[PDB]
Amino acid sequence: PRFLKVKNWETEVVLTDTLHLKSTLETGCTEYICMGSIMHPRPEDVATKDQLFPLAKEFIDQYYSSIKRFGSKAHMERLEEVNKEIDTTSTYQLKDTELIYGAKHAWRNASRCVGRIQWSKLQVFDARDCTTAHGMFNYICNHVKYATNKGNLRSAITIFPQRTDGKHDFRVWNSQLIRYAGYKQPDGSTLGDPANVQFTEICIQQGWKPPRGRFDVLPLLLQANGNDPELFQIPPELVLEVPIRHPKFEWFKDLGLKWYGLPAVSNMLLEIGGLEFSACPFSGWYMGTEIGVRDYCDNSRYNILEEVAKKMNLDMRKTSSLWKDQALVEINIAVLYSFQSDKVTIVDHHSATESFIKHMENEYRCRGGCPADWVWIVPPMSGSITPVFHQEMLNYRLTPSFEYQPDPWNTHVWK
Amino acid sequence: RFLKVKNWETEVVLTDTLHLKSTLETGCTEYICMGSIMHPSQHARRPEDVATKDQLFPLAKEFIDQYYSSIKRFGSKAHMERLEEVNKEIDTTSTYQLKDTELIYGAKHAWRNASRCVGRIQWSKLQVFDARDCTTAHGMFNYICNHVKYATNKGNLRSAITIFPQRTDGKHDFRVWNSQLIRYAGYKQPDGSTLGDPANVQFTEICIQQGWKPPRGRFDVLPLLLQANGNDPELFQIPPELVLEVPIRHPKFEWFKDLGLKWYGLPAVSNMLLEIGGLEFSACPFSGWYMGTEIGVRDYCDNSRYNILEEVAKKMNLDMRKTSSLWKDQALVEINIAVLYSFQSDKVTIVDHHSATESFIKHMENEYRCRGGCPADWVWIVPPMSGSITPVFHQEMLNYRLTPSFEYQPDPWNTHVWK
Ligand code: HEM
Ligand code: HEM
Ligand SMILES: CNCc1cc(-c2cc(C)cc(N)n2)cc(C(F)(F)F)c1
Ligand SMILES: CNCc1cc(-c2cc(C)cc(N)n2)cc(C(F)(F)F)c1
Ligand SMILES: C[C@H](O)[C@H](O)[C@H]1CNc2nc(N)[nH]c(=O)c2N1
Ligand SMILES: C[C@H](O)[C@H](O)[C@H]1CNc2nc(N)[nH]c(=O)c2N1
Ligand SMILES: [Zn+2]
Repeated sequence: PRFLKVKNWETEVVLTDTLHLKSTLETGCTEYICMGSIMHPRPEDVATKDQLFPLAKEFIDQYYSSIKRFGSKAHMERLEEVNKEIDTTSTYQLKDTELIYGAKHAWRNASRCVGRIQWSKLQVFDARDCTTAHGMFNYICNHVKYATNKGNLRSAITIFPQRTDGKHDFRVWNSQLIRYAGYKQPDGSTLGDPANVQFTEICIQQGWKPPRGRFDVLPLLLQANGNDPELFQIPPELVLEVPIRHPKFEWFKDLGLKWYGLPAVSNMLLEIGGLEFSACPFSGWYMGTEIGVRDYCDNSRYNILEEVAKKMNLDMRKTSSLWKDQALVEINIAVLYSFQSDKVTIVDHHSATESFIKHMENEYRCRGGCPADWVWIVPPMSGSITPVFHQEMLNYRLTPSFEYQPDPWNTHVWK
Repeated sequence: RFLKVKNWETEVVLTDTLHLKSTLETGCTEYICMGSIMHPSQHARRPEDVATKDQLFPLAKEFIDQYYSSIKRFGSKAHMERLEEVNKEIDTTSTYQLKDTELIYGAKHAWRNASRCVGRIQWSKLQVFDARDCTTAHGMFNYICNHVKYATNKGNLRSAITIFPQRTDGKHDFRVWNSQLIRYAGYKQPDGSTLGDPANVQFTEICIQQGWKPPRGRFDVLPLLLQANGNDPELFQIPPELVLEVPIRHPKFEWFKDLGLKWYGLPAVSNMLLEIGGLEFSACPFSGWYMGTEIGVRDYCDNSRYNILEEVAKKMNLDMRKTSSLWKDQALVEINIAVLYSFQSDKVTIVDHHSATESFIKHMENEYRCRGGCPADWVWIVPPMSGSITPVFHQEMLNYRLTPSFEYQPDPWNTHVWK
């Protein structure tokens, strides 16, 4: 249209979205069916010259508008300069300012991220000169060290060279920089994180010597210039971990639970002006429920509800005792208490969602909207006692963006 | 063209063709998703007031076709005569009348098609009370009382809908002004706070402004405000012996009962519009039984509702200085334990969000297997607490609009011209 309205049914606040008119890529929905809850709606899908020109123009135009230099001499020469590169080299190179701007705005545009109030405080590490897996390891270690900051976590991203022909991609094969291994046992059981069973097998196959324990930090599996990925052990002093204890339940520490302090997504693709940065690990800090609800309590994950409820002496014979709900809360209290006690940055789902509402309202004020994916923004527990549950949100895809990409081991041509 | 939904816990993939029969816009486009907009679309199947023939007949034909298709006629003698009967009726009244079988089919299928309803595994077990002979608010009150008594069934709740006369010209609407048949009053206090149910403050004020004598308590069952044939609405007190209530106590916290909380047993939505073959049934109160989280999470713990979280947390002796103590989450669980314990103790039908969502997954698989799909609104189906430890959270869903359907409609006091 030219205006869309979103209402908060708790506060009655109504905001007007004009920004959705600038959307240029599909949500997955059609006019007659909504695919809002679908999680994911060839490597040679590299953009041609003619495809790249308007994408580049759009981004450069966006960047020069953002800095109030639209139409300027430097805006027109940059456009001419980009077009020359696309003409001659079939691609182009972002200036450092553009790269920073692009990476920050991909975060700003990530409709599934509840932590976007921080988007403009992002530390961008330019790793576009990297050429080997050893180099990538170095950049990633410096990233982890900077981001962890002895527990006072700082959001950061490290951007490796962009895709060229799709045959020389840089990839972190890890889904996060720090995750725990998972081992399927012969008896069907799983040790460690079941989500990482296949990637653990890949590592072991590449030569990793697994400790075979419940909380083994995985090695990095790093791929530079489309070569076979190489294994690297993150220095253990760089991996900040928090042992999980409960403020009231003495026995909780006896579950032997711990988690890492630094959530660092490493398998997504950063798209800026048609350029595809296939390796761009970014990191922030945790919302407690990511660990306490999903990592610990998903049936497919560590799946500790039964253990915690047993220790809590809960009546587990029928679902209506809500024993799962009761143990879920205590687990999440323990995660928060533990990070806070160890002075490792964390945010609880109540603070995060309240902050996101403030962020959303500010984005509407200054930007004309804030794309938001309700299905992901609402925390995985206690949904409606958080303010975002009652917040209408419009979802739409702006670029620069973070995009999913196939797991590398499905498409990699081994040398 | 033919869409798959995956459950990320089980890796069960379902393949949806039923969406190809969807008629109305969701509100989304290829470029915007309105999945969390409460009312994303005003796309209606028929225009403002009484449709012309070329507007109403095609809708009628489509529903009659669907009904006779459903019973493995289609083109049968009775189907073709029905089309001519509907055709003649629209020619001579600008509307048409549903047979009892069509009405029952339509009501059950509007429920079957309600993408936001997690209870739909019961859809074909629906008692339909035909009230299309009703002419006055007194008659509506009589019909609603019978509905309430039948549906309540001394605590063994039974799904029911009562269907009053369809809209004719729009000036003669039958409306239940209550949003549910049984809700508690909300009172605006002189000191600015609110007593009772804040959602119902405005409707409570209409009732008082209509002559209702509020007892001014926290659990005052609202009177019925019934409108028949476009006339001014009339107040009626539901006989309290028909209004089953459950005192809320806790199986461990002996002090919980001293909070003086209760809730009613029967959720009976009464402000929605039932749409069948272009017919608009503007008064179609329907009821089932509660999912515990509707009372314990939304009714009791929404900020602009009863908001009893601090009260319960205080009794539980929780650290309420910061959020990260998760004191709201702890009290929230205890309230929902209490709600379930209270209803089950009093042998009043209720379902917890774990079993209700599990049944819905089973309903989805049934529907894909026999019907080629099942429209489902994830935003509404996932419960308001402990989302991801329920299976629906991990279930991709396709949302699309099938007819017959339940629709929202304006609150009649924004519309009604008094006399
Ligand atoms: C700084 C603190 C941050 C917090 C508390 C936070 C919180 C979250 C949470 C809870 C999720 C959902 C994760 C899940 O449920 O699996 C998420 C998703 C996401 N975050 Fe953030 N985040 C933060 C920082 C960042 C940063 C620094 C970036 C990028 C530079 C980022 C980009 C994203 C993206 C792209 C997604 C969703 C990916 C998708 O589309 O599925 N976030 N965030
Ligand atoms: C019998 C047990 C039933 C259960 C457990 C159940 C459960 C629910 C719940 C929890 C909701 C969401 C309500 C809210 O969050 O405010 C809902 C919505 C709904 N229910 Fe059911 N329900 C049942 C029966 C019925 C019946 C008998 C009908 C109609 C004949 C019906 C029609 C609907 C509709 C149309 C909606 C969505 C209304 C909208 O679009 O806003 N339900 N149901
Ligand atoms: C259970 N969390 C796993 C997970 C966590 C995060 C995430 C990312 C960042 C930067 C911060 C944070 N706090 N979380 C992002 C994703 C994904 F893949 F969706 F982007 C998944
Ligand atoms: C939070 N309760 C309010 C509410 C309850 C229900 C509802 C309806 C039925 C038949 C059963 C049930 N268990 N619930 C339906 C709605 C609405 F408006 F969406 F249709 C709202
Ligand atoms: C099927 C559904 O889309 C899927 O389970 C989603 C639900 N919402 C989510 N929300 C967040 N934050 N993270 C998730 O992984 C998911 N998974
Ligand atoms: C903004 C959002 O769509 C709105 O608050 C919805 C969210 N999901 C819901 N889900 C249910 N079951 N009931 C509701 O009232 C709502 N409210
Ligand atoms: Zn949509």
